[PDB]
Formats: sequence, structure tokens, C-alpha cells
Amino acid sequence: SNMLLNYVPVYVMLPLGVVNVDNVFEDPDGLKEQLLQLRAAGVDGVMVDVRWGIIELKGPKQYDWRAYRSLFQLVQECGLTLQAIMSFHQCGGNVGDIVNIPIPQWVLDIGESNHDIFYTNRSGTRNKEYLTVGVDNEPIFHGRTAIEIYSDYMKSFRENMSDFLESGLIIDIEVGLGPAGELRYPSYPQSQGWEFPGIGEFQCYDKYLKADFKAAVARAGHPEWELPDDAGKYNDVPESTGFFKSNGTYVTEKGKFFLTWYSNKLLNHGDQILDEANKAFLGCKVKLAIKVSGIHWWYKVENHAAELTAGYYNLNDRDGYRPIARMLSRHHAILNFTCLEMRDSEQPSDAKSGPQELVQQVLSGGWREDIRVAGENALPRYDATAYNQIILNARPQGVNNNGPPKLSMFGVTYLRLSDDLLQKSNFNIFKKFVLKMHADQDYCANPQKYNHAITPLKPSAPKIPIEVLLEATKPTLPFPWLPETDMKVDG
Repeated sequence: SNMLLNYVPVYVMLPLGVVNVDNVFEDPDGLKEQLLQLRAAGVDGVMVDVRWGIIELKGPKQYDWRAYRSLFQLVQECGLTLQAIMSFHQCGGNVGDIVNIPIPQWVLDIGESNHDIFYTNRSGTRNKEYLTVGVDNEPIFHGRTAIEIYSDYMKSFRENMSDFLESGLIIDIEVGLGPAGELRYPSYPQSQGWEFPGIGEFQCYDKYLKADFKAAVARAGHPEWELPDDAGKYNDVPESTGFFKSNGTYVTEKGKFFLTWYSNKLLNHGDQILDEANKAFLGCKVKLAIKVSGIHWWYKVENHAAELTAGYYNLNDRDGYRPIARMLSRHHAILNFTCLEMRDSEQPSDAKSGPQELVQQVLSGGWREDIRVAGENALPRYDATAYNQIILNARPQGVNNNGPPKLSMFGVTYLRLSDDLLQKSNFNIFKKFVLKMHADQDYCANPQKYNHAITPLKPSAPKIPIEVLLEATKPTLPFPWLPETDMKVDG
């Protein structure tokens, strides 16, 4: 019985490029300084993207883990733990982007001969940042399927990093399941002209997905059903489209079928890849996790358009997140969310943005399914208002004086370590943030003290059929949220 049980761990994301495109750890001295400053603040750990485009660049199964081993070594020396992301997606590539790392060139070479390995929009544009879920089990990559690539990659990682895993440095494995490493479709690509708060576009037009859907509708008794042709374009508003307008196609039988099939692909995609993750890190003292995208625009209108095109079939009469949480259950994985710092009043009224409500829904759905939920801030913020909102979401019902809190997130990762953050005035408030997150307790080196002891990863539990998974779509009332935290940074 002690306040320490209200302790929520805080991690800081490392900047991009720590390890460059040439697989070189370019600035150990500069990073060490920064890591030590993070120690002065009592930060628990850091998060780093382990880029597939950097590691398996040479060719199939030709991995080079040295640079990352050096990075891990430095982190361990500075006394911090680490969350490793298996990033099977592109980095940068947009005008102005400094850190640009596409997926392996040998995979792109295959893409030149088979354009359908990339997510595709209705106009036929190919998004080269990730491999379409449609080729998860297609053995077209020099004999391997997309999932086998991800599987061998994670297996190589565990073996070559066996020492860091056994010494307790690497404490979390976040499996990237799509663009930006999120489990979703690239519905709002900056490269194709999208601009907030556009509804975005469906990305199921590649030959593979377009064939599965057609077989699906045929089995449903409607062979003639086609992929959406009235959903408009990236920057449209819901009401201007035949698909999302009131009494539009989205509440139609065919529309509902399509949306169900569309969102279903994401559930199977994540479930199958997580199967490989459990096998790869079996026995290791590490937790598994995935990242869910926070599509807060249009959440306040009945059609939830942005979410739908992203692949989250979430409406006011259909929960599109609780099923994801349920799917994570058998893998004992953490649902890592975002938008933890946003307040509705900060978004433009024309965006119908409901980040606060989205967070409350996702988190409640996770706790309802009895899985752990973690999260990050969506955008760089250095003010007390952002921190207090994060702290609120961390322990939505406040702290329990002599016992664990009624509700609490498993941990939060702060967006990007940067010169701005380390700036004295900004770092001063950030430090108050860590203190409150830690419930006024000093940094605690042994997670066991606040009930975060990590045990050997167990095999994933029996597969759960899609019907049982979809039972979670039943709407539920969210847990009650406090209007403001009881533990705010005095600022």
C-alpha cells in the first residue's frame, strides 16, 4: 500500500536519423549528452524506430545490426530502458523531410514489376511507404511472403540483441503494422495532396484487395457489388460525397458490407503479424505492442468519415476500436494510442474534431477488454496545458492515496527529444510533468515496485474467430472522466 502504485512510466522518443540511411550511428557524443539530460528529469526510458529500410538494405536476409547495437549500448550505459519499434515502413520522402528512408530497394525493385504490392487509391496512385495487407501471404518476394519478411526480421532482431533483451534494456517491442507504423490504411497521404481535415480516401484498390472483395461479395450473393465509387476525394467534406452524406451509401447494406470487409483486413493483418511476434520474442522478458492512429477529425459527425477511410469502422452505433483491443488480448499486447495532449477547443470548428472523446472511447474499450493501454502526444507541445491533459488521460479518475488507481494507462511516450524540449524553460515544465506522471514519487529504477514487473512472454492464447472479435462492436458507455487532473504541473 503506497502512492508509488499510481506511478505511470514516461518514455521519450529519440529524434529521427540517430542511425542514418547508411546504417551509421553518426552522433554518439551528442546523443549521450541529451540522454543524460533526460536522466536529470527522471525519465524512465526512450523509444527508437528500428528501420527495416536500414537493416535489410543489402538484400533478403542480409541484416546489419551493428549501428543499433552501439545505440542500445549507449542507452544502457546512460541508465535508461528502451522501447523498440519494428518499423517496416518508409520514413520521410516528402519535400522538406530531412531524414528519408524508404523500404528496402530490393523490395521496391519487385514493386517496379508488380505495382500491386503497394496500397492503391481509386485513381490508381501507388503509395510506396508500406506493403499492402493484400500481399501478407503472397510468396512473391524471392520466395517469401510479406509476413515471412517481418517474421524473419523480428527473429534476427531477438537473436542478435539477445544480450540487451536478457539484461533488461529492451522492455517493449512495438510492431509496425502500416504507414507511420500504425495499424491502418494510408488514407491521408501528404504526398497525394491531402490536407487536414480532408476525409481522406479508401486504399483497397490494389489487384489483391480488389480480388478478395469481389470474391467476398460474390459469396454474400451480390457478385455485382463494386468498390466505393462515390466516396469523393482526399480533401472533400463528408456531406459532399454520396458515400458519407446523410442516408448515404455508408448505411446501405452494400456499404456496410464493404466497410466491414475493409476494417476486417486490418484486424487479420495485425493478428497474423502479432502471431509471428509472439514466436520471435517467445520467452523474452518483453511486452508486445501495436500503434493505433488517432483520427480525431469528423469524429463529431455521425459518419466518422476520416476514421472509416483509415480503416476504423467506428460509428456512434458501432465500436470500431474495442474489437482491435480484443484482438490484442490473445497476444497480451499493449494498445499504444495517441492524442493524449489534445483538447477539443484546440481544433478548428470546421474539422468536427473530438480527440478528447476519441481517447476516452479507445482507452475505456481497452480497459473493458482487460488489456493494457499506453499512449503518446500527437503533436509537439511544451506547455503546462498539454501536460495536464496528458496527466488527466493517464489517471482519468485521479490517484488512489494508499492503493493503485481505479484506472490508469500503462505508460506514455513523449513525442520527440529535441533542442526545443531540452531548452531550459521548456525542460523545466517537462520535469514537472514527469514528477506528476510519477505521482510525486522520485524516479523508480525497479518497475516491480509499482507493479510493472516484466515476465517471460508467453505463447499467444488460442485464436479468436472474427465473429467473437466483432461482438466487441457493441456500443458501451465509457468510464467516467474527471474534468481536470488532480495531479497537475503547477503552471
